[PDB]
Formats: sequence, structure tokens, C-alpha cells
Amino acid sequence: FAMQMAYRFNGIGVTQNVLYENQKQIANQFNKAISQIQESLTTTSTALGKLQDVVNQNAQALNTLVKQLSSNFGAISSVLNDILSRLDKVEAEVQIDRLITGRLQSLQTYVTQQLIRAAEIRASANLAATKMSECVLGQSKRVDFCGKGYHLMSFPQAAPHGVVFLHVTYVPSQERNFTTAPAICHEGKAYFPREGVFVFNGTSWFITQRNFFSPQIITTDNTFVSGSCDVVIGIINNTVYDPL
Amino acid sequence: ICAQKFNGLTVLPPLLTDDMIAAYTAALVSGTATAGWTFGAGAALQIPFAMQMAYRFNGIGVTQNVLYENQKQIANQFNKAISQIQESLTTTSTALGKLQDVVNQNAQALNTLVKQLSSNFGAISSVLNDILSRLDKVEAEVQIDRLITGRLQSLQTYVTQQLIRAAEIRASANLAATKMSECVLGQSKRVDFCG
Amino acid sequence: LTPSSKRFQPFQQFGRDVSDFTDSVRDPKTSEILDISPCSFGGVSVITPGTNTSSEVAVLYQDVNCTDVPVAIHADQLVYSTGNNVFQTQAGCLIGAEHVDTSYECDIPIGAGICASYHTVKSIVAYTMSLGADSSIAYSNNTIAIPTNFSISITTEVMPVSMAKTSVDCNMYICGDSTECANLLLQYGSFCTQLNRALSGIAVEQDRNTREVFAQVKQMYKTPTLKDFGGFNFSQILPDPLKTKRSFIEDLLFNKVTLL
Amino acid sequence: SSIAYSNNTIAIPTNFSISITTEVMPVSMAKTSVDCNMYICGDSTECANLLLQYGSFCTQLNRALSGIAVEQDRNTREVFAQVKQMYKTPTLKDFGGF
Repeated sequence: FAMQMAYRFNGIGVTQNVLYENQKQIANQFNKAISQIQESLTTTSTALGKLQDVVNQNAQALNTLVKQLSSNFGAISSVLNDILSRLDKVEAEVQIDRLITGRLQSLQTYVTQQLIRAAEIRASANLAATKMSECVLGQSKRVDFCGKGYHLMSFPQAAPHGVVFLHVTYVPSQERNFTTAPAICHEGKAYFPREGVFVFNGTSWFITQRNFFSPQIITTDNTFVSGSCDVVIGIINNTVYDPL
Repeated sequence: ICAQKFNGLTVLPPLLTDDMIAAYTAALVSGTATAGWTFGAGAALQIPFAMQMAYRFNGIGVTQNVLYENQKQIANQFNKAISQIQESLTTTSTALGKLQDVVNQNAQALNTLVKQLSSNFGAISSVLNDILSRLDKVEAEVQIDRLITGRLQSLQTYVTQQLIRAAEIRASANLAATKMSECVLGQSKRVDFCG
Repeated sequence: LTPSSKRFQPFQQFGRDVSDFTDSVRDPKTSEILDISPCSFGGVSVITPGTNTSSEVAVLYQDVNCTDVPVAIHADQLVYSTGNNVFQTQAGCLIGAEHVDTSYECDIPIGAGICASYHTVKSIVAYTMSLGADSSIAYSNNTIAIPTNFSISITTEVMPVSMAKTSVDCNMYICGDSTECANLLLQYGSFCTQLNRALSGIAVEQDRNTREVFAQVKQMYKTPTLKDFGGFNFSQILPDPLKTKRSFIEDLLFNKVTLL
Repeated sequence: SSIAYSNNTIAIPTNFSISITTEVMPVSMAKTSVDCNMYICGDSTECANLLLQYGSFCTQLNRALSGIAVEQDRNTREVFAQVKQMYKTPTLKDFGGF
């Protein structure tokens, strides 16, 4: 699992040494977040407001359908027994037709509403299947698709008529301001960073990742040359240490 | 519109006025210009626009030296393209053909619903006043039932069409939300998704 | 009845509109054209914090310019009509709610960017919606903010996957147990047969939805006995062998939702 | 178009251009509302009494319309309200020549 999380960190532009040095902190944060969601779920909440909403929708639809029988639909009465016991056959045919047409219309309305609701639920189910494929069985590079922040992994959980996804995300914090340069001019040629950006802590110029402050000396392996110093704006003179 | 108002047909105003949506879009553009993609993934971190565009170039397999050497050309192309789209939008065009189409669809649906009252639905007349002033209560019951059934059917048809149109618009709105998440708040690797 | 400027033909006695609504009439004795409008006028809406909380409510007239369109020939006033606590919302007049300059989140939407809520002061208060937490962002051509630490955030996403499968009967619903009604219903064709076909399609689609969402692993991987993987405690999201087959979070979720 | 396939030749670009394309997406539709009696009947007491006998048809129609309206409001809110902070519009609106 440690190496899996190391690869997942690499997948979001963070070197794996970060995880191997802060494994205890990351595990503690994982556990604290899990406990937080546990307590959030146990306290009366609308977390499952969509699932209860669909349950209530179905119950209300059935209740309306059954209560629609009480309506007489403009006939002598809403009950067939009294119509048949009061009115003879030929005359009662009109009342029977009225009630049958009304009840058929009620059934058709219910079926159409159910079809539309089923279409909506199918759309939601397809989205859930895509989320399972992309967030759970892999790491998603899509923004905000598998949770707010940078996606690391996800865990599914069942629920009445639905699925709850626990998305684990890496959110940066404790920002620091730095002064940077598009490139560094050295012996008349401009060095650009292979990865990350140049920064200046106030003592010297370093190279660091965009997603985490891990300052490193500027060398030739993490920088590449292109052109001269007279073509880029913001270039600042400095030396590039050579391991030789 | 006056007939619609006199027949119980009304249009509720939207919750967010145009000014609030414009404020939202201005905030999104300012965030993109200043903090780049980061403001969508959590905290907003400032970045010079040149460096942000260098990273965005790197995101498509082009080294960042290209931008730092051709910044003038890239900025000029940006501005020229913006002016071109400006003029394209100002010259009478069907660019907004979907939005006008939905507006026209709603207007036509309401007009059809209100005009459906003129039909007498096989009864003595399409007006309740003359039926009630001509035919006594017991005989008038049949005509009233006919008209009520017809008008209820018209209402149900309108409601079903509105529900289906709302489903289609919800699909479009979900796609728009996904596009905002993936193209605006970040750089998208999907082909032909964001242009 | 009100006076009108409508132009009537010399012989005309009444006139209507596209919807066959008699919006004008001639006075037979004075021969003056009178327009006639409905009484409801359309659009009155009521805003209530809940009878359980309080019986105080507010009234919104959708398009009135804060006037007495609901003709005041009723006791009380309909909560009031053109009282003192009147607010002129864009496309509406709202009465019974106090307007406060401070803007908050939306609780009971009204419209045009105006929302109302049952704040304490206890009364109904109307205000303009709050878009978000204003932020100050400084743009610099030679400075960037980089993060120095990170946190792990676990977020929940609830997704409906299936709906209740329902089935209906032709006669048991339309008729019941009446032979004559069944005979009369036979003459209407194959309506309920197609209704049954649609319902069966919906039920099969629901089963397919659940199966496709969940049945994505061809192998039922065994639950590990050791549920700590380098300090990561998974025991909350994996089943407990002692118990029954669900994990603790699954049990909480099933308990949270309440399933004539 | 004429496309020639070669086992030992590759075509690589030497310049690039910036293209700005427009995509128009409907997000919401007009919110409508209807009245039972004023449409079916109008102001006729007898017609209202007759309509009462049909049950809860127009009640469910009103429920459907309200659902559609609130769904439209949610559509707009979810599409647009994706930033928690209302970033201030800069006075300097040129960013490296853009």
C-alpha cells in the first residue's frame, strides 16, 4: 500500500519521497478524515437526501395513483358496485365508460411519469458506473470529477437505492510567497527548468516543484538550455552548479 | 402574454439575476487569469500569466522555451482571435441558435396551450358562459364534463412536454458544469472536449 | 367591469380574444364598451417558515406594483395587503417580511436574487442573496505562492442507482372483480398490455443499472484479515468478520435512510 | 484530401497558431406555473364544484411544474456557482500582453 500511494502521489506531480518521509502524517490524516466522516454520517444529516427523495417520490406516486380511484370522474359514483346495483346494463354503460376512461388516464399518467423518472435514474446510474470505472479502478486526471482537489483514490459503499463514494484527495495548504524568474541567464545562455519553477527564498535561487516546496540546488540535469538571454523577459543572472 | 396571464399561465423569474451570473463569470475569469488552474483544486495560488501559459504549453508536449521565445507572437494571436470572435458575434449570426431555440419552444408551447381553449372539444361551445346561460344545470353537466376533460388533457400534454424538455436541458446543464470543471478550472486532456 | 377604449363595430354586442375569453361587452341601455377582467389575477404566493415553527407568513404578488389588485372587499386583508412592511422585489411586491441590507445565504428563495428566512430580531426577513466569500487576490509579474504542506480530505458523493420496481394489474385496478367491467374493458384494446410492457422494461432496466454499476469485478477478492496497511485503518470501510456482512459506514448509511 | 503513407517519413509542424472557438450551451429554461381553476374553469363556481370531483390532477401538475422550476434554479446554480470566492476584478487587465 505504501508504494501504491507513492505512485498515486507521483500521479499528481508530487515526488514519492514526500510520502516516504511523511507516511505517518498521511496515515494519521487518513484515519482522522475517516473518523470525521463517520461522525458526520451518524449525526442526523441530509447526506442521503437524494436516496430518500427518490423513495418518497415513488411512495407519493403510488399513493396518488391509488387515491385517484375515489374520484367519480363526473359519473354517478366512483364505485362500480353501486352503479351496477342501481342502474341497469344499457344505461350503466355510460357510467362504466366514464370510470374506465378516467382510470385508464390515471394509469397512463403514472406510467409516463415512471418512464421519465427511470430515464433520470438511468442517467445517474451511468454516471455512477463511470465514476466507479475512473475513480475507484484507477486515478482520475479529470478536475472535480472524483472529489474536490487532487484525486488519489476512492472507495465505494452501498446505500438504499444508491452508492456513496468516499473520494480521497490531496489539498495543498500553508502557502508561501516567493519571487521567481522564467529562466536563469548563465554564461550568456538561458536555462529553463525541466520541471517545476525557480524560486528565491531570500538567500539564493533554487528550483522546486509547483505542488510542494522542496527546494533543490540548480544543476544541469534539471535544467535545459535554449537560445540566448536577450529574447526572454524576466531572466535573472545566476550560476548553475555542475556536478563535475 | 395578456391571455396567458388571464388564463392562469405565469412565468416565475429566475433566482439568479443577470448581474449575479455576470459577477460569477467575472470572478471565474479573474481567478483563471491570476491563480490559473489552482483555484479550482483548493486554495488559489497566484502565478504570473506568462509562467501559467508556459505550464499550459508543457501540458501539451511543448517545452516552455517556445512560449518564452514567442510570447509576442502568442499574445498577438490571442488578441487577434479575441477581436475576430468579437466581430463574428456582432455580425448578425446564429451563434446563439440553441438559446433562441429554447426560448421560442417555450413561447410556442405556452401559445398552443392558451389557444387550446378556443376548441369546443365536441361540446355545444368552447365557452362556459354561454353553456351555462343557455343549458340548464342537469343538461349542462355533460358539456361541462366534455370541456373539463379536454382542457385537462391539454394541461397534461403541456406538462409532459415540459418534463421532457426539462430533462434535455438538465443533460445540457450537467455537460456545461462538467465543461466548466474540466476546461476552465483546469487543463483538459480529452480530445475535442474543450475545443 | 371597467370602462374601456375598445373600438366596437356599430352592431357588435360583445368581443373576445384569441382564447375565446369575453374581455369586452356592450351595455345594452347606454351602449358603452366595458372591459371585464377575472378576479383571481394570478400569482399570489405564500411564504411560511412552517406551521410547526410559527404561524406567521408573508405574501408575494408576482407582478403588482405594490397596489390593491386583490380587490379589498374581504375582511382582514386576504399577510396584509399594502400594509407598512412592504418590499418591492424585482417582479413582485412582498408583504410581511422585513428587508435587511446585510446579505446571507439563501434559505427560502423568492426570486430576482432575493431570498427570505426566519431570522431572529423572531420574524420573517427578506434580503439579497450572497454570492460567496469575497477574496483579495494580488497579481504579480514576479511572485508565486507555493504550498509547503498538504492535507488529506475525504469527501462523500451520493448517487441514486435504482428505483423501486412497480407492477400493475389491468382488471384489479381498472375494474376489480366485476365480470361486466372486464367485458367492457376488453373493447378498449391493448392499453394495459402495453402499460405492463413499459413497467417490465423499467424494472429490467433498474436491475441492469444496479448490476452494471456494481458488477465490475470478475473476481470476488477475499477480505484481508489484517486491515491495517502501513498505518491506514480500513476497518471502518471493510466488513467486520465477527458480525453482518456490511461495514460500519454501510450500516450507518442504511440506518440513515428510512425505507396505505 | 490526398494523404501519402510512407514507412520512413514524418511530417512535423514548424509554427503554431492560437484559435479561440465558441461553444454555446443552454443551461436553463423558462420557469412556468399554471392554475387549476383559472385555466380549466376561470371564475365559475359551478365549474369549480364539478372540477373538485376529479381529485388531485392539477395538484400533481402543480407539483411537477414546481419540480421543473426548482430544477432549473439548481441547474444554473450548479453550472455557475463553482467558485467559493468572488475574486476581485483587477484594474490592470493586460497580463504579459494578453
